[PDB]
Amino acid sequence: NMLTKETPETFYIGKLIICNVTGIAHIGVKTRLDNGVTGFIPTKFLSDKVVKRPEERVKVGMTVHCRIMKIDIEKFSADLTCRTSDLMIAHPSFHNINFKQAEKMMETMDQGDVIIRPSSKGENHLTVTWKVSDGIYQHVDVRATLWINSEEFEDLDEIVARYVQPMASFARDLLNHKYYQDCSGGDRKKLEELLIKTKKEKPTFIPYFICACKELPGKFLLGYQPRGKPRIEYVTVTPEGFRYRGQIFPTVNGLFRWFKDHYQDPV
Amino acid sequence: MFYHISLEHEILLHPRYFGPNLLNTVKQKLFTEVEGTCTGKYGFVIAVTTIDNIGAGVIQPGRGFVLYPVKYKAIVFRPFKGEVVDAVVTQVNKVGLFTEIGPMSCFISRHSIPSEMEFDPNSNPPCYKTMDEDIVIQQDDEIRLKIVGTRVDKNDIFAIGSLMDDYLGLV
Amino acid sequence: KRITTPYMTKYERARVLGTRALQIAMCAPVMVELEGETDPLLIAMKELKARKIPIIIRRYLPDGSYEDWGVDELIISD
Amino acid sequence: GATPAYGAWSPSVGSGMTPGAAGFSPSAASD
Amino acid sequence: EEDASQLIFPKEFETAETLLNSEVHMLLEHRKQQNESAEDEQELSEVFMKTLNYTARFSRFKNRETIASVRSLLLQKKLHKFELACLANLCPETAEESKALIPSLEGRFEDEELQQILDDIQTKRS
Repeated sequence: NMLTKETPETFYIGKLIICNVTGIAHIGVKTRLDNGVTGFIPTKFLSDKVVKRPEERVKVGMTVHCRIMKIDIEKFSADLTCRTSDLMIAHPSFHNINFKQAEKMMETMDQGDVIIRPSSKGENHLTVTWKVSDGIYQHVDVRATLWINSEEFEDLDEIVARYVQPMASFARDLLNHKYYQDCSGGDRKKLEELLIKTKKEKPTFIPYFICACKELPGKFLLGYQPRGKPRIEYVTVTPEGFRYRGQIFPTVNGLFRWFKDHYQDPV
Repeated sequence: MFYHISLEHEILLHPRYFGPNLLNTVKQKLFTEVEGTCTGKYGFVIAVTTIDNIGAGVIQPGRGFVLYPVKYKAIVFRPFKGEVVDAVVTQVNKVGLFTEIGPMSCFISRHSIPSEMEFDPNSNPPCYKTMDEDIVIQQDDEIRLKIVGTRVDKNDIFAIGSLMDDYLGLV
Repeated sequence: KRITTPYMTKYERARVLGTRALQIAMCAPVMVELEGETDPLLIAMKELKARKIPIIIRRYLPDGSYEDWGVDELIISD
Repeated sequence: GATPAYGAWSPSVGSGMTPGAAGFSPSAASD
Repeated sequence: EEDASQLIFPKEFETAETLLNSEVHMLLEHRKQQNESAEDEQELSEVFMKTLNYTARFSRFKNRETIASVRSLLLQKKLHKFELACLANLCPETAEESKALIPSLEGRFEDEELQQILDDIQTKRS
């Protein structure tokens, strides 16, 4: 105490005491402590007795933090533990990730499983991705400019239940449609030939189909053949409902009921 | 005395702050710039209640910084000479008394205090009493005073009190 | 009731391009998708072509009045 | 970024002319 | 030259809006209530805390309607704005004390005319 100025009373068990290992006599690493105490780390601190000296557990030459479980400042001892442990349907997941690697863990979950992950454009931003279809995923980049407040950051259990769950249900409603198809992600070059190949079998009856694109998720393709000339008309799925011709319907069936009474005009 | 006046100020915004939160960032910068400061013209400012409008940002030539001459509706505390307020005594010393007029601290000497209020150094709590020991004045007491002077120590107001006029003590 | 010409003069176009380039060089958000370029001046030119520059020009009149014109409002010369 | 806004796009509607007669299928009930 | 006793102030301060202790107290309380919410925000400074604990010890009345009534019954008179804060804050007992503290009241009004106002102010206190 008079010379070192650091007695064992100050150092208590459990408190993390830095033991700077500067040298080893036989197996352990006996170094100096912060308070000028000879910190001798035995083989038990490193787990090496008849093998190479502990270098990964005890920093040789530098200071290595370890749990202080021995007060031997006056006796030239330092019982510092080298080990880190010594110091001591609609499944919303979490992620404490990049974009390319994230896609490898999206095709396993079924439709409706929403996952929240950080953004990759700025700061204090988040992106909500919800399963839309086989390979189609909408990456809502919340600052899909979804304006929200800052209090929602504390609790994130309602943003998806207020804007993703109803939208997800509405999107899934179209998946079970009678006349539904994919055609390799719904490419513009493959969805046009079908309309002309299906009319020859029934020139009188003019059926219809529905498909979602892959390059621009969230934009379904509702095509029809008024005559021998194709036509395309997109439609957006809003959180409250849909957006067809500018109108917003409350229910999914409302759009269908309103569509079958307006396509007869010459346009 | 606290007052509610309309002030104006301009703050340069670095281009990194451009984006959907431009107005929010301007407001945030305004809040942390004109709260708690002091000036010799309008006096000590407490805080800001609301903002009137945001001026048109005039981008400077050859510099990305843009200035916004915002006009905010904030309150101000500018005590004048002769005013009478009600403060609380913080400490009692033989050299003089110390009080706290909100964001400002005044000081009264023994000379200003009448001869009836003597010293009590023998007692542990420094206090002043009279011969009969009827009236007692100590710390943490709502004692009034008169602002007979003003001073601004580089945006730090420090006025001076007095205790000569009658009816200045316990209400 | 604006009476100034509805076309962008060369001086204004040059100054707007320069100012936008300077702002971009000072780590400011862009208003167009980058196809893989880095020169701020090229980005400013692309934004001007795309009519997304967040700047409005204040043309002062001899009398003293002024008119606020937006880049996405008047026609661009080049 | 490589993930720009997708819901902010304005869906452009296509124009045309098709002087056809009324001979298509009826509507249905919303139930 | 600046002496509030003789009713003189700079031009900028002449067009100011007077504030009472209860009014500033409730304004700061509401500001604190708004600021404490909306997490990820810079917390209050020592200035706000000291002003709060300073104005809270002189709140003659907490009800806002009391503030409204005491300002309404006072503005009807012919006194200047400066006389609206000190007299409404100190709340003297008798007209003599008010006249002594504020030298402007000396000869500006009668004795009973000010005594009735002081009694009304005292009664309005909670």
